[PDB]
Amino acid sequence: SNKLDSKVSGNYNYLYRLFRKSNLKPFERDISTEIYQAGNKPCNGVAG
Amino acid sequence: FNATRFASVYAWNRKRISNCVADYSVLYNLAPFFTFKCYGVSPTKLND
Repeated sequence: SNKLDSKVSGNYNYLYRLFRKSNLKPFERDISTEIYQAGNKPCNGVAG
Repeated sequence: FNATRFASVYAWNRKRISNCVADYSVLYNLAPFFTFKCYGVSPTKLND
């Protein structure tokens, strides 16, 4: 899809997920964007 | 991470580490300004 999905500055319309609580059952859709806390602290913050 | 004197940019000090357990847990305890932005691996994974 180089001919149809190419842009000089790079398209940001395409995203993917890297972190979540656990794996996915077959044919499961996840749309949630809630923050993912990892170490110990409660986060609940936009970044950090 | 607690060495008294660092090295010049052109003569960076390199240390090889092997034959240990790697407790990345005690790395995230400093007064802010802590830029941690990796590549090629999940921050989480690192520990497995």
